[PDB]
Amino acid sequence: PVNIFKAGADEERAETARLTSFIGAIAIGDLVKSTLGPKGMDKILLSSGRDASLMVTNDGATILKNIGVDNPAAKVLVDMSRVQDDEVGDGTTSVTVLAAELLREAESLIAKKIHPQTIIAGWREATKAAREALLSSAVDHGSDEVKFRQDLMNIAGTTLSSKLLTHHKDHFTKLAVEAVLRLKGSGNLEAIHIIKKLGGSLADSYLDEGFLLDKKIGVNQPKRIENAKILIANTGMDTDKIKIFGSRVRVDSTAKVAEIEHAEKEKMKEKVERILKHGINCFINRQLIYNYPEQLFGAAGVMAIEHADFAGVERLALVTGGEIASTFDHPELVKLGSCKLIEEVMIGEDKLIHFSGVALGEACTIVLRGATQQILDEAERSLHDALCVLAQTVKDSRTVYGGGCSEMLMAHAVTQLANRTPGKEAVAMESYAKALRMLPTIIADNAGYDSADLVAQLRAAHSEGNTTAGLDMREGTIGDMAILGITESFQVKRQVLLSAAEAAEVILRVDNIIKAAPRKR
Amino acid sequence: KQGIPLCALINQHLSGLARKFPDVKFIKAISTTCIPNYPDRNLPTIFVYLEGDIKAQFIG
Amino acid sequence: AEKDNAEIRVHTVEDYQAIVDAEWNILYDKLEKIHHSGAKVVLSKLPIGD
Amino acid sequence: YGRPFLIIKDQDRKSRLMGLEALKSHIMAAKAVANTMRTSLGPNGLDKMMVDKDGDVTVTNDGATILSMMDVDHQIAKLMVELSKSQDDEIGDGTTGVVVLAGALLEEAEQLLDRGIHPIRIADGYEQAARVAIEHLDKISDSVLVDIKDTEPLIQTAKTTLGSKVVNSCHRQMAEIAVNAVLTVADMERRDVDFELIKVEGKVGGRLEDTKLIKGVIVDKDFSHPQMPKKVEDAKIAILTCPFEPPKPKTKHKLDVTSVEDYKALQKYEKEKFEEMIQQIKETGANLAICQWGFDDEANHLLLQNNLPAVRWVGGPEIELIAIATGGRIVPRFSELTAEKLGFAGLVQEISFGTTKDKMLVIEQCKNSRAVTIFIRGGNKMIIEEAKRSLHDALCVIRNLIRDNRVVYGGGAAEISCALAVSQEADKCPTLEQYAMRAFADALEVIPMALSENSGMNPIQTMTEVRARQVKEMNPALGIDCLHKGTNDMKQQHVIETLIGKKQQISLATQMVRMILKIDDIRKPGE
Repeated sequence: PVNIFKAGADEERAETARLTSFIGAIAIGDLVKSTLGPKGMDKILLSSGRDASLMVTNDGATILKNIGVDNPAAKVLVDMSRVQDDEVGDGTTSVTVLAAELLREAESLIAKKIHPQTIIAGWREATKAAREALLSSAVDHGSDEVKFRQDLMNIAGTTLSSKLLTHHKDHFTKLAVEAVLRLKGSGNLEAIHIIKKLGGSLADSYLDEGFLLDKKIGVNQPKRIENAKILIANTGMDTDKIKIFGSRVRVDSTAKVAEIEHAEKEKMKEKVERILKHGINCFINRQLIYNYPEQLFGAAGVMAIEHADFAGVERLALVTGGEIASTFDHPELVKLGSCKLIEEVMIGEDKLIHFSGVALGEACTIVLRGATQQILDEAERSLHDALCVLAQTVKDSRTVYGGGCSEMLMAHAVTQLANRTPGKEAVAMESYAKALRMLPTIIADNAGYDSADLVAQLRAAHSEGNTTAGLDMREGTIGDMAILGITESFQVKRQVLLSAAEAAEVILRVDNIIKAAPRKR
Repeated sequence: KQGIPLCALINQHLSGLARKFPDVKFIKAISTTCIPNYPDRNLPTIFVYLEGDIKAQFIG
Repeated sequence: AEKDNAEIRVHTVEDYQAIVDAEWNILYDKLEKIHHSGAKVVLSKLPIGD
Repeated sequence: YGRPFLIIKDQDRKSRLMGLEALKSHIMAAKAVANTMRTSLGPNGLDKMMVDKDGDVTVTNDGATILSMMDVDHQIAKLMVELSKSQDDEIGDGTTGVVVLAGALLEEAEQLLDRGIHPIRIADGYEQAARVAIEHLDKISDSVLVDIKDTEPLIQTAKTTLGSKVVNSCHRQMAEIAVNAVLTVADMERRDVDFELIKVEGKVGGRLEDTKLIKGVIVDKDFSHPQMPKKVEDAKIAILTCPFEPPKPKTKHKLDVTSVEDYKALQKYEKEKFEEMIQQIKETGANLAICQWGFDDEANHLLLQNNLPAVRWVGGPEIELIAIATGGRIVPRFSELTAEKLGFAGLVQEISFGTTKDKMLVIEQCKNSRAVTIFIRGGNKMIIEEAKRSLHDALCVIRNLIRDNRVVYGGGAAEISCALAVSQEADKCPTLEQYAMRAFADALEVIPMALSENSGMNPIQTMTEVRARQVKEMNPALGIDCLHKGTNDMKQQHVIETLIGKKQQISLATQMVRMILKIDDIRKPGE
């Protein structure tokens, strides 16, 4: 009955708090529900204080990234999308819209004066049963090369439906596949290189049979080399300061200073000869280099490459068969990088150095000669997501069925459980099951088909036991993806459902929203 | 990080300033050993400290 | 540093190494005095180096 | 007065309240704050999610974390923030209970003070009631089973402690992990441990079941100069606090150079220094090196082509615990390097998390450690925070129950037993004082009613019938069936928590009720 908060500090300890949270959640859900299925249309994140910076995106990750809110539940869901995108890729859309539908269920349930803990326990049990059922339906492959390759092709093709690049799916999905082949079973993500060069077409893009570098060369370096013996270095080479300090030159005549200069030139030449004793035809420097070392190298006539990148040099050491060195007393204890030819290439209006016939091909370099910067940015986002999915499906070989197939499978399993369950939970779980039914429904809504007809047909098919039944998105019919080729990652859907479950658990267990008094701005 | 004429000229200017104001504590070092793997695209960054409180900043 | 105003003027690397090892020897000799003194705990206003 | 004046500077700018009605004002807030928290009691509690002044979302169930980052304007509000923080400082969950109980005492105090009774007599009665109740409660409390081989009683205690927060989602592996960790880290000879002997690190991604206990070392760096193999088998390690570089003395040093011979002397000096550092380390018989303050890439490649894995740039206490776990020793400098003090590890590996750039170094030592670490794989930053808070509370509770004969059955029942005890105490007492003990008991009954209200079922008649049961039944510890599982007996429902927690909560609430009752004047500014 007495004021206790600071000016600007608010507390809603009634259903108005959940009302505000729910309307914010719905505002989140509808904004992204247009970015799902093969029928999604992209959105614009327009700025006014960011000096008019815009980005077009389809995977709602960036959308929730670029929008804030005062209602803390919407920020909770934004962080949930953050997590989801941190795991694999697309599905943030899925998990967010699913959370919207489940909170709408919660709305309908609270509309009947029910203690939410019953809902919580029932959803716990329903999630346990659904995860068990899906695991029992987990279809696995990789025992055959052709089968596993076709599974990856199906996953990639299905995934490109959710984004723009579908227009050249056959020229993109398959290509991405070979990229993860070049990983050679290594778990690294940071070997694939992303390149954006406006101009040209997405079909004009290609995967080169080698590697490329985008750094300046030294003053006198040859343009082309064959059978390059390659070494990578990280030292001074910038008049190679002695690294010792608290030492001073203190003389009374400048002849000694002249001799010191001559001696430092000689010492630098000694370092150069120390390096050349190993014997190379191509040198790499992660950082800059000075004029006198450049003249010495030109006397040697080798390739010196200056001011490279830490991640890039790590990648190239993985690639060409060498490792970075910093001391050169051992022409015997180092492995040298190897390539067939190192030439010059002009791409876009930027200059690149081309590695052709590299001894190995672990890392990857994907050049995008697209047509606009914004399409380039969204293309790189999409390929990042796709390669993350590819890496994840290479990691765990188990796969699942999309087009609602697994979805209606768990829906029907929860249906039967609720049927054999007494109490409110059952219908709640049934509504929970109904909640799941909304997910493929919205997909059809993206297509704009006969919604209720299709949902009824799928429920009838899954009640009949046809466990491969799905939705045909090419015409609006019901078929088998085993014929069609619509397969997805078991890990992806599994974690989608589990994360959605725990997010619902945490969101439903709220009772009082208290926004602290703003500091200032 | 020594090597760029930016950092070299800044070091020259501050060293010459030391000749004028011997009442100011100057500190120079390699940021790599001061901050691990510090981004080399963020130099030379001027820091103004007293009692552990940043008063002035001049970054990059 | 000794008294915050001490200056070191040497001419070769051997002198440098001798001086730094000598600083270490001062440190470790104080440590030896403390340890061989027999006390099990030490307290002070002044900071204790790592 | 005949003429106006002022004795107080800005006398008309500061307000002044007094009298018993002034107490009313505090008691006013005594509703809201208590009424704020009454909604979260029970294992099926309904958490609170709120924003700080900067724009961060926090969800939790305990009292102290709620009250701290809650914007509090009234001064009783800040007093109660301090109160719940102290309660957390001692126990953990139940902070909500302390707030609710102290509040309920405050409303009943306002109700009964209207009769015109001396507040000092009220405080005396409350103190007598509290001491009698605590005496009886400690008398009745039974003994707990603690062992290094038997853990199930403590597993049930921990599981009950998880019966206040979200962590009851798994609720089984958590108790086992907590008991194992507290047993491993604990100092045996003194019945004590220190939580700085424990590290908690929570990483996004994963599932609640992925939560695990490692009696090893978790480091968040990777193989320095990472173009070497990303793991190794059993490793022998030396621990250094110095970089790999010709050191500079603390004193202003000036090396005079006048000859090109001194130039070559400097070159020889640096090269021989690096090579002798390598000779020293590789010669003493280790495989792994760790550097507190990093070092230069020259020594990096020297370590690489020597095929001796190494790491650098590690935090201080991190290295301290690393040395603790490996059993080796931190050598301050190369002179004191010895083979005897090298450490040994059962396994070290680099975690890639599939797609994230970050890598953490997991280390399982060849030998056990008196330090254990916690790693979390979840799907929300806020849930990570809540899990960490719950784990800290669980370790605190397990340390609390490390003492024998300290268990009692709660569940809103021991409050009933003490209520009967204090009712009798009032009976064996003249009037004019016994109203205080009546109020004490009525406040005692408050918590079970809130519990049942959090069950959404009929609170009052269930509470009265269970009280009648405990009076009639032979079980002095029978509580409330709050999860549709049947009986009301605690000995088979296993709402198991430490007695010291309840004694502390009761005494602390009594002291703060005294503190509020003692004061009646406020002089404050309003500009």
